Amino acid sequence: GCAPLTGKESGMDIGRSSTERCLPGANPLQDQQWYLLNSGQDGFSARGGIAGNDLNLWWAHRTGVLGQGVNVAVVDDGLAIAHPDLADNVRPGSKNVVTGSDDPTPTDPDTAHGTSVSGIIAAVDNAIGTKGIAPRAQLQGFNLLDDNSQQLQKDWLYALGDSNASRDNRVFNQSYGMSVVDPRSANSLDQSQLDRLFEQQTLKAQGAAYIKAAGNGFNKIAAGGYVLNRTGNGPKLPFENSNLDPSNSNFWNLVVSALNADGVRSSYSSVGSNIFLSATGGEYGTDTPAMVTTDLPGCDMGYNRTDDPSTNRLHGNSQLDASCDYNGVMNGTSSATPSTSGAMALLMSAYPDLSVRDLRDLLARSATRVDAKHQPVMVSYTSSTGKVRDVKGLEGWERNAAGMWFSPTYGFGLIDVNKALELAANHQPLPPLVQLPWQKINVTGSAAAIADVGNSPTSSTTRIATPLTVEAVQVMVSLDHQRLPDLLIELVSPAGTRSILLSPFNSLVGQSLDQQQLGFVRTKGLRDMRMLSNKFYGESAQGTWRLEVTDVANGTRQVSLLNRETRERTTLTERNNRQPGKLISWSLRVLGH
Ligand SMILES: [Ca+2]
Ligand SMILES: [Ca+2]
Ligand SMILES: [Ca+2]
Repeated sequence: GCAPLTGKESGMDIGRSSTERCLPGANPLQDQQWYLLNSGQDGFSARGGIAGNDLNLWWAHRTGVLGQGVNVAVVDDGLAIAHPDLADNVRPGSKNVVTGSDDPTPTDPDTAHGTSVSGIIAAVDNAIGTKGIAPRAQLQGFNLLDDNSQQLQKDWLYALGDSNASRDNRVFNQSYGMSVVDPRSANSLDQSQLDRLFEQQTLKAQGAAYIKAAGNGFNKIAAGGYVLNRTGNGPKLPFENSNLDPSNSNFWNLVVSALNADGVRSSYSSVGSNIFLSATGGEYGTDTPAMVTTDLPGCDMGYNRTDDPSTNRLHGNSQLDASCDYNGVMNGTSSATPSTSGAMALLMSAYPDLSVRDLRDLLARSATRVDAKHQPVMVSYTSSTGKVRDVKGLEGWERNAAGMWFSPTYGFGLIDVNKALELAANHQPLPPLVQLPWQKINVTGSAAAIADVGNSPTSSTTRIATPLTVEAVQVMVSLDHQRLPDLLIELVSPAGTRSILLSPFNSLVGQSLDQQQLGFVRTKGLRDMRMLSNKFYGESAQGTWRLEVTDVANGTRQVSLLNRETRERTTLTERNNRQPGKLISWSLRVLGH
């Protein structure tokens, strides 16, 4: 009841509420994949969301744009390559790094994450199960995250493009990330080696798009042998800012946040200045929709199996899924990532030979400005000189000096595949990427001081002399401070545009953790911590850029701890610094054209 379209219907409304909006196909579960097309259906959960909040890909599907000829790598916990709704799309070259074989299928029943990821991207278009976002894309799986994987550098390289088997993928799906309580540098040998690989693979003629989950730490993370979350008084700032995983600021990664079926940020989604776009991840599939996708086959394996019940109605279900080959509980930025990988494969199938940067440009300029009125999250405190200040800790939607709308929650906005394809038709390639040399400032004197609940930020500046249009900016920062989450770290462009690189009250509570279990503190502060902002996309680079750091808190905070080994619950107390912090150095790298 949804016919094929040609290229060439005049008067075609490609939008989210068009009368032409429908998905072709005979996949029995596709009408409960709200992420393909959101009609307010419940995804087998207790209730539906709001119609239109989806990837707006229906016109791609109707015109036969389906991911044909695009190779997607799923680097994850496994991939059941024989799955009845995946096998047709599996091409040769998967590697099981636990067994040595070509078959990354898991043998552990809980290891269903990568198979669920794969279905969102490329479940086969046929008369069973679901329909993938890009149902003619071809998959490989590399099970780097199986419980018994050693997660060896050699295998990460193999899976992310540095072997014969994987080099000719044009999309790398990384539904994974790191949570931390102490800051990390991005300069380790292993990290820089992967960054060199991602640079090579992105910028070459057959260029590959790396896609990366922002994290699911808005409220809780697991790190250091614990599950941690804040409790008590406090602003609604993410516990995990998306700039914390050092990998998320490497530029080559397109980092995505998760959106739910109501058209707002998924409760758990990490956010920050480095989010490029928002894509569909849902909630939990219990009370509200999550991602209907391919499960490990059988009722003894996967997220849909007898031993791991769910209130999602697809799971118990002899009528709709008698061999428990599908599930309704897949979620997370882990799901926003394949939603993005799928969108990217659709674009690449229509316009092969546009660069990754051009595809980013199209995705950014075509994104939907969802949740347009969400407010900034403010931090109020009495400053050191007696004045109450109320400053942004996280922005809402803001328009930069070049006219581009951006938010740390949604990036440039929710993916709109149909509109990206409309823009692509007459898109002129961007000029080649220019990566300006790093500019490092070594800060000295009384300008280094960061006062407790400062009345003004501590500022340090550097002038970019080169005319350039900005795409992204990277910063590295070094400072001393005895209670890191008190710090708000911002970057200001020559136009006066601001971007919060690190929101305060994040998960960097490890100094307090160390005091409690060791009796001393290992972390003095940030050391070459990398952050990235997309806020400045389109702006002129020439002029003075300003790093501004403020300590915005002198009150005590409590953090709840759950010991992962011993389910014992304890309480961590962050006590105020009581010696002023110190900026040591920072570096700026402008990436543009
Ligand atoms: Ca199917
Ligand atoms: Ca199953
Ligand atoms: Ca403080």
